Amino acid sequence: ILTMLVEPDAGRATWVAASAYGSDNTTGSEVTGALTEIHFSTYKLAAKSFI
Amino acid sequence: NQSSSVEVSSESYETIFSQRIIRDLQKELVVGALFEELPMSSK
Amino acid sequence: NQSSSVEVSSESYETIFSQRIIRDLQKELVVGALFEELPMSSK
Repeated sequence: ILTMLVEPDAGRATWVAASAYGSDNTTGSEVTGALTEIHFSTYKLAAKSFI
Repeated sequence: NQSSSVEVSSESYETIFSQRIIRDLQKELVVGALFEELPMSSK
Repeated sequence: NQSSSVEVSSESYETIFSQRIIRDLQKELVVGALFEELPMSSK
């Protein structure tokens, strides 16, 4: 088997109001993301003959 | 495998864990940078 | 880990696999090679 990594989707920030500038909302929100993986395999094909 | 006389403990000892990272097709952005910029220095 | 903002795909990428094989204690052999050998060249 072979495994590779797949990058997640896109994020989005937040528009803050000028009112909330003093508080901790000025930072905005948290953008998160978890990776993923895929796998590959093989099958067997064969043939024979006699002389 | 689990076919011949000797085996392997688990599938993780049958895999190559590559660090290659790939990404699908992303939506293009057109409105981000089509209008000219107006610099500012105050409210 | 599943604690920060970004996470890994699975525990396969949080793990190190070692090619080291270790064995427990095995019973000692005594009678196998304590008698003299009588070679033969017939039935």
